[PDB]
Amino acid sequence: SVIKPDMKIKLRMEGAVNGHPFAIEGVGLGKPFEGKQSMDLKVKEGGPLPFAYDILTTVFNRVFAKYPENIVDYFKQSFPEGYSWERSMNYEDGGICNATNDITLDGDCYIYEIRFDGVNFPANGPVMQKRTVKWEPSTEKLYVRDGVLKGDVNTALSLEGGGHYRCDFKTTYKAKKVVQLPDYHFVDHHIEIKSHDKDYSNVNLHEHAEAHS
Repeated sequence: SVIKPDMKIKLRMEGAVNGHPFAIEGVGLGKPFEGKQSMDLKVKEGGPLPFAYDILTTVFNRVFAKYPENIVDYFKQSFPEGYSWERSMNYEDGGICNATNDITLDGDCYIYEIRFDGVNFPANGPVMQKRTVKWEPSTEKLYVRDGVLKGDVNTALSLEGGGHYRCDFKTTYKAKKVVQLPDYHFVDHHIEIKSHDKDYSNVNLHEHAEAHS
């Protein structure tokens, strides 16, 4: 173990959605063994954001996830040197977002470098009209294909009058160090925005996650 029970987070995301650039910075902390984390986020450029903040939240580290005895923890074992991931997020109306995160460690602080690019969100859909309410709880499936750890999530956002908006994620995780193939498993997620100001310039975000099979 290189991993304390309390650990800090620092991050920067640069990105664009339908060609509008922005940048967000964040600081948080979590409990990697409990699978819990919370963070405060600040829009530094491009604010106030003209799209639903929820498209960002799953992009703002599977180190924060209660793994039992039973299963190889690929993420705790990647450190100190860390790991990166890539994700495409395909929404049901054709909106597509690509993101990457590079995760290093300095002391007890995880450092994230994030890029986030979304296109083809329609002007009258729920993202550009800010009609999303929250992501539902979800289950990620992790498995190995040709020597790389993958994770699929088929989930949906809840919409303001009732209704859901589907999104399928495909993530590829890449340790920078030979670590174990884990065996096929799941992680359950619950992400929530606990508070925010009026225009989402300031946001407080929480996640809790546990692995199982």
